[PDB]
Amino acid sequence: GSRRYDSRTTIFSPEGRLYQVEYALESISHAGTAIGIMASDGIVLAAERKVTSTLLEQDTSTEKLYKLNDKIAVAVAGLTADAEILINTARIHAQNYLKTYNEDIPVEILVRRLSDIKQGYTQHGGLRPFGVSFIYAGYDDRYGYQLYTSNPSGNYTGWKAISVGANTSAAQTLLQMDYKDDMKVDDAIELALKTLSKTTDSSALTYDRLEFATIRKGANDGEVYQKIFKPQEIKDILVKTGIT
Amino acid sequence: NNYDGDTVTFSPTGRLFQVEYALEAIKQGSVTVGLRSNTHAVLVALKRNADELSSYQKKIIKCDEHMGLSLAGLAPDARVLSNYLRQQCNYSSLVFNRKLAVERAGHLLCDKAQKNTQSYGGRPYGVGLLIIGYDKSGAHLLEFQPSGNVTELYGTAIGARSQGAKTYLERTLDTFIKIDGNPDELIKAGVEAISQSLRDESLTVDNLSIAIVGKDTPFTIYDGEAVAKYI
Amino acid sequence: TTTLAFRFQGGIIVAVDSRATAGNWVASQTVKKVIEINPFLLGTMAGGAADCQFWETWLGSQCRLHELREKERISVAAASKILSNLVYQYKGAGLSMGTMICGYTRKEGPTIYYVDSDGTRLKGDIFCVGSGQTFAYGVLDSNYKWDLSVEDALYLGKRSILAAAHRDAYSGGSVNLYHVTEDGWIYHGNHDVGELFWKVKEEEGSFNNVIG
Amino acid sequence: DRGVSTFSPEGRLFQVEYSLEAIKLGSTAIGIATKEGVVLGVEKRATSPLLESDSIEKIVEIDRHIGCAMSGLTADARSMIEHARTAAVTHNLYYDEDINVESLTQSVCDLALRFGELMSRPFGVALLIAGHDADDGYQLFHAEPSGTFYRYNAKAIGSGSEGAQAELLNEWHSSLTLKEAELLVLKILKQVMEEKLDENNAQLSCITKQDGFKIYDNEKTAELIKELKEKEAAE
Amino acid sequence: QFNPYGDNGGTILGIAGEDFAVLAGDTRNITDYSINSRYEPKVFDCGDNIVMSANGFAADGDALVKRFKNSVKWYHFDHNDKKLSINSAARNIQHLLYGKRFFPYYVHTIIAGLDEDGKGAVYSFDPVGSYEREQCRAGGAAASLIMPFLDNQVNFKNQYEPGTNGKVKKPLKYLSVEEVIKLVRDSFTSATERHIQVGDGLEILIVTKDGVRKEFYELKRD
Amino acid sequence: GYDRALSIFSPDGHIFQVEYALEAVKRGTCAVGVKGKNCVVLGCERRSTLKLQDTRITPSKVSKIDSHVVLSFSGLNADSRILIEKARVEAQSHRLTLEDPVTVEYLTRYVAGVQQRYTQSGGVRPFGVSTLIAGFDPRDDEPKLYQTEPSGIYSSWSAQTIGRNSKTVREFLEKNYDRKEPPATVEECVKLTVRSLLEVVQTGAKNIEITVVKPDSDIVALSSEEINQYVTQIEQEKQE
Amino acid sequence: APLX
Amino acid sequence: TQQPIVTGTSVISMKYDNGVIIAADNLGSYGSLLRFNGVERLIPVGDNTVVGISGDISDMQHIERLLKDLVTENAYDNPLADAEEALEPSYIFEYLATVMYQRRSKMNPLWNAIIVAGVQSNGDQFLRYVNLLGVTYSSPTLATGFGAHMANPLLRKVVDRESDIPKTTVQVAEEAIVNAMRVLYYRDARSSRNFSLAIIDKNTGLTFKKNLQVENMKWDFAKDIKGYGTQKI
Amino acid sequence: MTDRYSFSLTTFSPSGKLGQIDYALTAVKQGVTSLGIKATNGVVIATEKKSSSPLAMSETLSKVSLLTPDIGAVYSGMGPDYRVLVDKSRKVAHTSYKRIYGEYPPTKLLVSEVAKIMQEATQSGGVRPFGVSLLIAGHDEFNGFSLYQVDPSGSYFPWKATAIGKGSVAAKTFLEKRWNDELELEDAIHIALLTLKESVEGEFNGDTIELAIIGDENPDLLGYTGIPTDKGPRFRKLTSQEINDRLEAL
Ligand SMILES: [Mg+2]
Repeated sequence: GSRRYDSRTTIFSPEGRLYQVEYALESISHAGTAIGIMASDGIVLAAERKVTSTLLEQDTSTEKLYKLNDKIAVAVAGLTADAEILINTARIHAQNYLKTYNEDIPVEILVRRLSDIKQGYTQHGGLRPFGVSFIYAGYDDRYGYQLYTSNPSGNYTGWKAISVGANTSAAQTLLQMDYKDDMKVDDAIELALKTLSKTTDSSALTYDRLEFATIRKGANDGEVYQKIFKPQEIKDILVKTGIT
Repeated sequence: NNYDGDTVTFSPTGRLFQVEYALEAIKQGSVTVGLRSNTHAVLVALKRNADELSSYQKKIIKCDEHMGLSLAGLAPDARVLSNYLRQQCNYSSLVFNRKLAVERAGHLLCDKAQKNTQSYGGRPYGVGLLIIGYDKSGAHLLEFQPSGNVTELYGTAIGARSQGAKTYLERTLDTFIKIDGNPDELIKAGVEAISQSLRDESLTVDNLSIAIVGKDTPFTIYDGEAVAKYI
Repeated sequence: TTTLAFRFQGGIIVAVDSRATAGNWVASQTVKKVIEINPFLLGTMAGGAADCQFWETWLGSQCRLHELREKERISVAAASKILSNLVYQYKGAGLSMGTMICGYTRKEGPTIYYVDSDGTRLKGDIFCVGSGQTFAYGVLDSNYKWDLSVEDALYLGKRSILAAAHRDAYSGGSVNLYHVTEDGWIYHGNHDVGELFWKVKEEEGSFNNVIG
Repeated sequence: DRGVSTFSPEGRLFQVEYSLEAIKLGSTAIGIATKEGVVLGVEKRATSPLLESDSIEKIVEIDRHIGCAMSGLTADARSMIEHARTAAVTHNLYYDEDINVESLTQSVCDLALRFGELMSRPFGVALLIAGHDADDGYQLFHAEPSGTFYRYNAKAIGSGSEGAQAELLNEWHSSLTLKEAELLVLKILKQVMEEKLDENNAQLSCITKQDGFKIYDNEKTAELIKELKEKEAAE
Repeated sequence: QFNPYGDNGGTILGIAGEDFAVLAGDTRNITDYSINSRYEPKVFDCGDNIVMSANGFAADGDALVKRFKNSVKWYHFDHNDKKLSINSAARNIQHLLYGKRFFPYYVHTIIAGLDEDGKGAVYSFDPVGSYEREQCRAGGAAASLIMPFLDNQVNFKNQYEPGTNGKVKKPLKYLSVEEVIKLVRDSFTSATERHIQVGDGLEILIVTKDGVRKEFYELKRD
Repeated sequence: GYDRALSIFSPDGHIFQVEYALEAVKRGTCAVGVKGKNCVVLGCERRSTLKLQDTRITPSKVSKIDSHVVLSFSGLNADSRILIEKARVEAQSHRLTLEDPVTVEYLTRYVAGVQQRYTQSGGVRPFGVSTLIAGFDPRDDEPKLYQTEPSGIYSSWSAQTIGRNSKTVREFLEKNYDRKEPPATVEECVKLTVRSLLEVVQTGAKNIEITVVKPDSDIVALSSEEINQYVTQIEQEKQE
Repeated sequence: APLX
Repeated sequence: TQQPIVTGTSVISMKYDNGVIIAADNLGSYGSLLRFNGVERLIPVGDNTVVGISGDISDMQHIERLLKDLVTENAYDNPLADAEEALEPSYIFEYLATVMYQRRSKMNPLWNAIIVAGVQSNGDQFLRYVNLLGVTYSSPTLATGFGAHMANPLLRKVVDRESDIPKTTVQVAEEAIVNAMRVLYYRDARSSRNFSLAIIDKNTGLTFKKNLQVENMKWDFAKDIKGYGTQKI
Repeated sequence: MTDRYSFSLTTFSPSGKLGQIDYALTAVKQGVTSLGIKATNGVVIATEKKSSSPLAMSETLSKVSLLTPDIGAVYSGMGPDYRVLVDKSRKVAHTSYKRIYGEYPPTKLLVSEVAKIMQEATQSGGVRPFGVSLLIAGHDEFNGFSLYQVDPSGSYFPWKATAIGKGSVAAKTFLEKRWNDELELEDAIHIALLTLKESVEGEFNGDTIELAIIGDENPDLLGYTGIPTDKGPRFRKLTSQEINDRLEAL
């Protein structure tokens, strides 16, 4: 029958690893680097685009940073198409929670359900896993500012600062070096960009190869604002910290 | 060899190896014999044990008042098929008030087995059956193999070394076929037929199994002291 | 039907009549309206004869499986809740049951649960159930004390069913009596109203409404 | 790879044959049938001394008149036991009587070949099923993952089985008392067990018509162990 | 509107002695004011020394009897030819009936045979499977005419020992088969007199440890 | 539905997918459970190739299943969430129908049953997780500690460990745990648990978690200093 | 059916 | 849940010493409109069975098709299809009875009353009835509709019990059946004059007579009936 | 019988590539060149109508398709795969948008839906990825003009101008030289016609070139009058004649 052509996507190696998860992670390691850094007064998301052509429409574009609800955003490393499938699921899940409880979904709860979906693709159904890792950046009134990551295994963990995709080894070493707990947002913005600048496989970091977002309490009094940076706004913040 | 992975694959000479391997479990099975006259039909089966502390596996199953069978090979497969027969005989009674023709029982088993020889994921039945019965056209004996082939006979035998009995019955034909109105003589002939298939063993009282059906005898099974009469 | 069960100083009394009716036709005078589920558990029947009988013997099978799986006798609370959760699934289908689940466990002490086919489940010390419940209540309530001797309790239960058997046209036949203690249930006999009424009238001097 | 329901060229089901190997790796279980009862004894085989051995449950009640011992992949037996208990209690509900031991065993055995591409593989555990009923008296059955079951006067399963079966062949006779049979199960277990038999790493049970299926406490078994050494020493 | 039930009349009666039991029923079958048949049996030998009648709506009665007979067949197939005891039959029939609780068999069922100590047994069922063992039961159309007669003549109800001042009951005692057949025959002739759906013929099945015997008697045909 | 029989038998009578699930447990961080006279302690190693972790929000390794029972594990972390959810749902369902919280044995048997089911169902692989389940039955003061594994087998332990280098710490506990005299107090029991973990762990820094469970739903997680004190106090008795 |  | 539209009235029948007779008129009524006149309501199955049907004609035609398919199915892989394994009247009946009761149990009946008449292979007479409720019964005489009310009393004058069957010849029995058909034409407002009759004899086999007519009718006395009481001319 | 292929046919290899997506892109590489250019007041999409036999009538084979009155698509790769994608794309514009909001979807969202369909062929059981890359040109009220490329993986990107298939590398270079943010639509048509000659071997006329625009509303193409808020389709296919008019002033 058809058994002949079945790759068996959800089995263990003799060492007790999940082949497809490992190979998906290998795929993600060549993706544009994305960084999350958490401050006391906000969060930064920064990500490098997979190497641009001059003719790409860069302002009406989105490849790395997506809005989940008003209090939560994600940074993507991996297959974009795979990520959108999961993003719409997560967006719907947020709305179900709001509809049910009349309260915005706590960040971890959203992160857990997405990670639980991924986990399922590694244990049953014989389908390939999603080739995606997320950095979740969000706020809720239980824990305040939070950073999480999830990967194709459906394992998730929380961070003060983290990177995903390409060159996370170098990037993680650099964040570890310069990160400190009392940090403000504007310091974290600088740290994020300086880290990409040194780990990039490109010659030099320009506005047109980046996506950028903040999540601050920097609206008006005890409420939270997501800012997805326009190209011109990145060009400015790139000058403001002297990388160009 | 490369073509024996499942039943849904023909070999280059047009063979079905899984069906042939199913046929092989029958060959490892303890011997059993069928034979009939015009008034009765008899099953004799040699029962096999695990060791001297164990029971002797039953090889004969009643299907209706007028029908029943003996098995050689995988016993659970006989249980499935005999249970199907019980239902089919039953359905014929409740719906048509009609005792199921032994010939139809034959055709129904053939078609049930065949389905498992043409579809992926299933497997052929691993058991051979000898069906006897008495119906509106007299005494009958059938031979079922899990290839789906069913055959009506005056007599036959299946299992290991069944070729001894099948030869004996082939010569004896003109005698046993005309043992009418005498149950015990037909059984004696059956017990002798099976004896042509024994090696290093002979028929004991908790080793032999006989069944008879015919004109005015419901299908009944004899075991234990009830077969001592025949040793 | 009339059935009752009450808690007291010395455990639980359970008493029931034995009549079944189809309209005004007396179908039987010898129905066993108490079911012995296990040596520490009793169930009483009122409502549909089949409904009660079927689902209460089904209940016994479920209690047996609990103790095989859990190596422990089922609690009265859990046994009663199996029945009540069962009938609640059938709510609206027209099942008709008024039952009491009566028993002792070490963790609970002596316990009675009233369970009916609307899905009502109540723990309590005294219940009377059936077409004759009000008659039974009248006698039972006006003589009930927590401190009744086992002897008095048994009689009061028996006398309360008699009261209902007499006045309620749809109760009668005979009284069946049980006592439930820490050691399990004890049967205290079948008592035909045929002879019990006259015996009680004579000895007690009650039932003066009746031509002696 | 190749189908889970495939026949070998010898005409045997690969998966069934392989499950029989898993059963040989199992801890030893022995049962003896007498006219006074049926004994069931097993080797607990604690994998480490810290593990609390009374929590090892390889003898199991099915109904008051039926008991069960297991050997092999013992986690596979949970659903078989569950089915057995349901089948027994259901039968009593439908028929207001005790279910026959053979009928029970046949019911459990019907589960066995319901695997394919129903469950994904055969069971990796063999069962000794022992009980009493009014028709055929005391009975012992060996239920395999092939769907086959055999009645036995005595039977051993698990790693020590071929040694123990040869021993049971010699010792069993049609007039064993229950007490003789208890000792014998203890004796044969001590022979084939790796570590030294005591009341903590072996366990005994019986089913009699009068008191049904009982698992013996460690105090009672310890005394039958002591009684067994004094019998052997004394000749 | 289609009405899936009908009423075929007739009446049945079961009495149990010490070592025997009888199950009797008239052989008339009717709908409305018409006679369908003067001889259509409704008491059946079901095997294992059990007789059964399911009286009321005949189509339901036949379906039930068929199902129980079949139940006996499979009981043999599944439990090594074991004899189905009367108590086990009764319980099995409860499940057959209650299985149709929400679309019932419109029948009053009676079975008769011998218990496991060889004593005569009669079991009766309501249409949805309530059941109970008794010495005595009439069922069907004339049940209300015959049952109180049986309370009086089989269980000696309202009968006292003469001159004991109504203080000592007539003592209970088993009846001979000869006495029982007399009560059956009188029960049915009386029922025939006063009930229009009862008449034509009477068939009695007697059950002892040697098997099932039948007796037949003419009844008034008006 | 995807149907493939992934857990099947090999010629030697092994189920390789179950055995490889055990390998995944072996690679997992160490977990240990020790039961005192009147408490049970759950200790867990946390692999220290990770700084910049946020410990406030990072999933802790000991999970409350009900308010009187906790579960810890070694193996695949994502797999363990599935078992914990199922266990939590069952705990509430048991209260709803039995009107009593689960016994530790019952809850263990349930989790074990789930694990077994995944070893003979088509289209699914086994759980790459072994669990330690600990607590006190309702209205009982006798402590309970059970272990489950991918195959579905489960059993009771005076003390036990699972995960990487568990054989080293099982070794430790086997010579240091007296069946006759279990750690008579909380203080005593927590110490033995930390000692056994120090055989394998590294620094007792942000490397060890301890959760103590006493009777009647009394569960508390120790924080760094409270653990740190135990680490400090053992090395100072070590130089001898 | 009868009631009780 | 149905209501019959085009309908057939009585089917009458009886046993005699050697066989069975069955008859039914050729009308298909549509309420009070006598809509169709060439309707055959006796359907022979083999040469040993006739099935007579009253009630809804659309359901009768459905049943015809079932019977004709049954014959086909019985011949399949059956070398004794026209001998020992030919369809018996008892087989045909039980099949129909099974269907009738299943359809009533699904609250969607075949709105018919059916009489299966024939001779078994051992020579025994078969006469049995089944209707929309799945009710079945046997009697020496059977009739449906008005036939039950008017034919049965007449036919039972001939065969009143089992023992009367040997004493009844085919001439006597056909006379009774034919007379019963006349009475029904006098008195049933939904009967026709034309009818079919079939005899199944254990020696002569099946004789199927079509286009019979009710004859020798008494109408003359009608002329003497004037008014409704007091009127004279 | 029935589909027993419920497992993925596209899986990760140890290096992390998804083989079937890569191989699908290779099929797109083989495909005939197509391109799109975005002007300030329009978008143009174009491709070569490379005929199978000259007995074939290649007007009956449309490579450039209307999806909505304001959205058009062209492809490179396997034609049959494209045909069923257009069918599915047209339908999903209605079922998941127009039947809900009473208006046609904006370009990015229709593109998003097509991408979803193509992503599912990359992960669902028993299927292979689509062997095509699409270029979708469109207009909507709040986003204006836009151009998207959709790949077998389900990924899409917005472009100022691009090309796909056979001579895409060369054609993309050509377009970098000529493209600026001030192109009026006629200039974009002209550049598209120049870019396309590089990659066409044989005849180069209005019968071998298929070319469509998203530009001004066409009331004359509406089919009715009397609703002044309905102004007509912005999508227009240039005729054989219209193309040849622009080739003489080349
Ligand atoms: Mg009368």
